[PDB]
Amino acid sequence: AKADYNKRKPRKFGKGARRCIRCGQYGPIIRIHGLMLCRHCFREVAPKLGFRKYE
Amino acid sequence: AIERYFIREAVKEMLIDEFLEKELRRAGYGGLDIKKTPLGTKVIIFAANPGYVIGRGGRRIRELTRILERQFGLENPQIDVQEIKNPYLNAKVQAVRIAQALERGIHFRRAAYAAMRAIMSNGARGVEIRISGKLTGERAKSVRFYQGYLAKVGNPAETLVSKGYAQALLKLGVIGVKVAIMPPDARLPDEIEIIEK
Amino acid sequence: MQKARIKLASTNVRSLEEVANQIKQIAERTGVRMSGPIPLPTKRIRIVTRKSPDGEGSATFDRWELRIHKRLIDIEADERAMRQIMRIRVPEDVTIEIELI
Amino acid sequence: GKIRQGFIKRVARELFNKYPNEFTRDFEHNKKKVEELTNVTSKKIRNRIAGYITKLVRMKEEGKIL
RNA sequence: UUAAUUGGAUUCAACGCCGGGAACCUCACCGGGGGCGACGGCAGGAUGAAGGCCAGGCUGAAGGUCUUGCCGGACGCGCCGAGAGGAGGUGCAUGGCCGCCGUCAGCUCGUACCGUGAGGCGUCCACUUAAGUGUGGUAACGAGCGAGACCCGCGCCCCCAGUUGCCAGUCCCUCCCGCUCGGGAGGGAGGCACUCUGGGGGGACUGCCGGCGAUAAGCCGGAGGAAGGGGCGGGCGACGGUAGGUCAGUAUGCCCCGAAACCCCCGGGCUACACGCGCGCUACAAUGGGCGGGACAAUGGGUGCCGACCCCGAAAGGGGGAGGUAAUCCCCUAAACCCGCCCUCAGUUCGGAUCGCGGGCUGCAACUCGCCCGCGUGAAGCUGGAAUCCCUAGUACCCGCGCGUCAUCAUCGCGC
Ligand SMILES: [Mg+2]
Ligand SMILES: [Mg+2]
Ligand SMILES: [Mg+2]
Ligand SMILES: [Mg+2]
Ligand SMILES: [Mg+2]
Ligand SMILES: [Mg+2]
Ligand SMILES: [Mg+2]
Ligand SMILES: [Zn+2]
Repeated sequence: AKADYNKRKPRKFGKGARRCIRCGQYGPIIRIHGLMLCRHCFREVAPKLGFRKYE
Repeated sequence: AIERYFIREAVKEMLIDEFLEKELRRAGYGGLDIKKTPLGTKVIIFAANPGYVIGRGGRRIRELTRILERQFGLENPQIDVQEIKNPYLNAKVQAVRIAQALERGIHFRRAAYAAMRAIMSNGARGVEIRISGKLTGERAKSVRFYQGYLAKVGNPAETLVSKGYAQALLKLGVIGVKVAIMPPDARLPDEIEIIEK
Repeated sequence: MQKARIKLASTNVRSLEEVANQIKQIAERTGVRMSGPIPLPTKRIRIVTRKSPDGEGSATFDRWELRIHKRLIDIEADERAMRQIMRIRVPEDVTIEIELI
Repeated sequence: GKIRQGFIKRVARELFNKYPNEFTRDFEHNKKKVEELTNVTSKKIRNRIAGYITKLVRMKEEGKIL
């Protein structure tokens, strides 16, 4: 089968189990209260997600 | 709990908006809003060209609904387009207008003065543009144009002014455009008057 | 009787007081007692992050924050009012939940 | 360095030379008289305006005006 | 040093930094194996192309190939151009973002005047301020952005609220002690008194006295006050520069790879060790070590998850399992501190590195290389050369706790 040599594996833990919902990278991903984004994308989309910086 | 509800239904809008930006790149997609009622939702898109967004008599919105319901949430959608609230006081439309004008072939100085004259005509207090790329050379540069009062730091220059950013791909490279417009009702704290007798 | 219990919760503070006073007035106009809006503790979600993409330069951080205001109302059940609080038409950034005891 | 600001003088001098009799020397009297003659919505701004006008009137009435 | 020990950063402003606590993946690195050309044309194709399997060899393992013969029903990398895809090159081709000069006090404009001109004046002088913040004089008179104002917390008072929060004064019942006159503990009925939670107002202005300075800007001292002279702590970083860092977060032009430098899978490495260095943790003991008792917190988190309560085990842990989508149930009776007994200035009852054997948890997999428990063995270390760092008040020092990363593992980061 030529569909058995370009197909991945279903991980369920470890850095390779989750990827950013908008960029697509593994690594530093935010998992607080559910949203799943980079540390880089959350910083330039937050003020539209509702957040604000008070201090 | 309840926070997991609030910040799960705030992300869907982010994704929908960030996709429709690309898709309706032209016709100047202005922004949207979701009204969630029983038995289904209802989407609104303030385009700048109802013709192009609708399609050829309704042969595009079908694809928009199927795509917006199969890849996204929004189990029962109903789209309809509208016309912009104030296209000359919304920075994130002027940014794309100037970016388009640039990548069509105009020189970068005619575009900026056209835009600033139009904006300060339709009744703004102050505007500021800033272009920076590989224009006229092989070492990059940066230029600035402005007209009047415009606050830059503090709290008032975070909620009153309107700012937007865009790109403009070309044959050499990219060019960034960044606008910032002040609505005609500024009312900074310093503007104290005397209600007289 | 059976003392319905309604729980509003929203992120904009102003747009909550107006539905609160709607409920208060509706109750008042008809004949029914009520326990005024009892403020419950705010739940503020906080997210600390770095600031620079690369790793060079000093280390400076951000503090994003999101606050969620809650309330609580106790009221009796009269269909003249139990219905009157159905055409109330909450805004889109508010949550409402009704349940009796 | 409690330097009086720039835009506080430029209005206190305008309403101390417009209603020169509605302003006594009391602090808490002027402090009420200021909120309703203007459209100020702050709270620490009316206090400094009141203080400056009180200084002004007690410095003028007693003679030389600087 | 190695088959590979992948790269970027080198004074401030590189070295617990790339959220970098890497068993597989993450992964870019060494050994091996297999898949991938939308689209236009070429050899060929219903006498049947592309394309798929029970069993057996090769193989680390595999219809991946070959042996074996079954099937499927139209296309065709065996040929040419193109095209996906690229953690491949270039931050000295760019965008966006961020560090530093610097939360420093600067940077300009309109008109007029002075110079043939680059330019100047305003923006200079005198005193004052945290400040190009002010008050006076002046070929200057007015303005814009930065500073201040603005936003969020803390400390004091008042009004409106009373459940899932609190229980003082009344009212019943039960139970204990000097046997009860007195005192104490639980319930349940009722109430928002006090605390608390959080919406709205009040309060401080050099305002009031004395002295400097001109009599102006302003600066010292004293009251009354919960608070005093930006009230205390934070958020917000101007025009520009730094050919500073990032193409290895996303976006992106040019040049190379294009049956490979693209896409998957198994095993290794980033954890190697004569050595120089940065930041930390534990000690060198009495301003202490051990054993038994006694005291008092806050922030935060939980449905792929938090586990009260009961029972097995010496300990790690194991078998059951209420209540919780949250001011309700759970994490959660903190440690330094105090009283009583042993040690008595010793490489020790100080110090616990290094090693042997046995029991467990997470995991698809614990040798390379995870974490936890019990018994045993017991290294350097007796206060530190020239040098150098951080701190002005609920601050420095000393002691513990919670989130993040996370299937397990905190000498770290950010808060209490
Ligand atoms: Mg690996
Ligand atoms: Mg400078
Ligand atoms: Mg550079
Ligand atoms: Mg360089
Ligand atoms: Mg390493
Ligand atoms: Mg010992
Ligand atoms: Mg091991
Ligand atoms: Zn991302």
